[PDB]
Amino acid sequence: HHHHHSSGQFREFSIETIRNATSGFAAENIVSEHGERAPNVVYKGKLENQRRIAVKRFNRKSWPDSRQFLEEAKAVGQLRNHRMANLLGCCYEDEERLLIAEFMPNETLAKHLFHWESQPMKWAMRLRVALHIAQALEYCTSKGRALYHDLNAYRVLFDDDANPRLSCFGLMKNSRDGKSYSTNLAFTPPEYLRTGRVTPESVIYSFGTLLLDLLSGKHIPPSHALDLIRDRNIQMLMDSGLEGQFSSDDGTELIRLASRCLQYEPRERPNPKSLVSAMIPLQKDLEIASHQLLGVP
Ligand SMILES: Nc1ncnc2c1ncn2[C@@H]1O[C@H](COP(=O)(O)OP(=O)(O)NP(=O)(O)O)[C@@H](O)[C@H]1O
Ligand SMILES: [Mg+2]
Repeated sequence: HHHHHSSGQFREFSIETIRNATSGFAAENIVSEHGERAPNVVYKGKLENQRRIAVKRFNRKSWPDSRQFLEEAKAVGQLRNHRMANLLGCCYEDEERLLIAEFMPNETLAKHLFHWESQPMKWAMRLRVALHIAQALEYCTSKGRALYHDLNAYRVLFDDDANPRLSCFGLMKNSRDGKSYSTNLAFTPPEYLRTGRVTPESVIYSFGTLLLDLLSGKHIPPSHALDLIRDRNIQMLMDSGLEGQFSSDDGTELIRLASRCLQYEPRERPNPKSLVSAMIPLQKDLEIASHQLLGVP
C-alpha cells in the first residue's frame, strides 16, 4: 500500500511503461492547468503494481540533450523526504523527456486556498503549509539543491493524508536554457529581474510571497502588501475569511516573518533553518489530522 513504505531508488522508466500508465498521455489524465496548451504537462498515471504517479511531460526542445536531462533528474532523484513529492524516475526514450514523481492526490495550495470547494483554508492549515514547505526547503538545501525555480502556490501539493508537500519538479528548470521564473514579474525577487539568475536567497523571497498568499487569501503583489504593512493597514491585508481563528499576535508574528523574507537585500533574508525555527512555535491544532483540517480523507 505504497504511500506506507519508502519511495524507493531513482530509476529510468521505459516509454512503453509510461505510455501504459497514462493511457498514452490521455487528455483525461492531465492534472496541470491549461490542458495540452501548456508548455509542459503533468499527467496522473498508475503503474502495473497500482502505484500512482505524476508524469511531467516536456517538449524535446526544452531538454534536447538526454544526457543533461538524465544527469539533472538523477541528482534530484537522490532526494528523499516526507515533505517532498519525491522524484521516482525519468524517461528519455523515443524523443520524450519525462519526470516521474509520487502522485499527490489532493491538488495544490492554489486550489485549496484560492479556489476552494467546501470551505476556506483554516489558519492552522495555512501554518502547517508554511512549516512543511520550510522543512522541505531546509531538506533540499541540506542535499545540495538550494535552488528552487519559482516557489509559488502551484508548487505546494497535498499528499494521500492531505499533508502539504513541496513539488520536486521545481528543483529543475522548465528548460535547460530557460528562465527560473516564468510567472508574473511583480512577484519575483528585485534582484532577479536585474540578473536573470536564481540564487538560494531568491527562494526565500518567494517563500515570503507564499506567506503573503496565506495571510491574504489572494495572490497579492508584494509591493502592494509591503505598502499596507509599512502603513500598518493590516486589516486591508489579512484574509477576512480568517476572522477569529488567529491572535493579532500570531498573525503579527507571521507578517514579521514575511517582512524578513521580502527584504530588498538578499543577505538580510532568513535561511531555511531559520524559517523552520520561526514556524514551529506558531503551529496550532496539532491534534487535528490534515484530512480533517483540509476537509478531505
Ligand atoms: N507530484 C504531483 N502530483 C500530482 N500533481 C502534481 C504533481 N506535481 C505537479 N502536479 C500538478 O501539475 C501542476 C504543474 O506542475 P509543473 O508543470 O511541474 O509546474 P508549473 O507550475 O506548471 N511550473 P513549470 O515548472 O514552469 O512547469 C501542479 O500545479 C499540480 O497541479
Ligand atoms: Mg508546468
